[PDB]
Amino acid sequence: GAMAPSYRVKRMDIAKNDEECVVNAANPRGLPGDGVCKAVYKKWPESFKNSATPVGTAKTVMCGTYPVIHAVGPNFSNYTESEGDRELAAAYREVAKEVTRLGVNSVAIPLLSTGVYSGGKDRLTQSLNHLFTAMDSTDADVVIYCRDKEWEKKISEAIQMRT
Ligand SMILES: [Cl-]
Ligand SMILES: [Cl-]
Ligand SMILES: [Cl-]
Repeated sequence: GAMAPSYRVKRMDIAKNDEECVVNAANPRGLPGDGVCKAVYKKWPESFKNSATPVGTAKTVMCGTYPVIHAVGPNFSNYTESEGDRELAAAYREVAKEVTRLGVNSVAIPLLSTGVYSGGKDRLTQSLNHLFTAMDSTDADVVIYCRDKEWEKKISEAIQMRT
């Protein structure tokens, strides 16, 4: 574990992370996709060998020795608010199991279901609170990656509210 497990947020491309493993905002089919998924495919294409996995699950594939945890959040265009909420919480619980099994001291994570899978809603608080529910019992340093300036501020405030 990290000596004093922490949460941090950075506004930059998760493909440039400084952590021991990365979480992909994957699609269920292991396709290159859009947004964060396409950035992950450009940096770690080898990790998309047999990465297909269902909604609400995570599947780890190595790129060399570097673990890529493909986490499949629900697309709120297709799911009801109720069933999507359940599957989004489930994907983060599976990320926490994978981070624990790998023995890493740090992980780079994007907010699942906040981009092309948001169904055109602002899901920062919903997605971040399910991230915390899963990751709070882990001892990895967690570094959340975002791209919007206002979201960086809101994520940073939310981390500070609990310290
Ligand atoms: Cl960047
Ligand atoms: Cl998304
Ligand atoms: Cl963002």
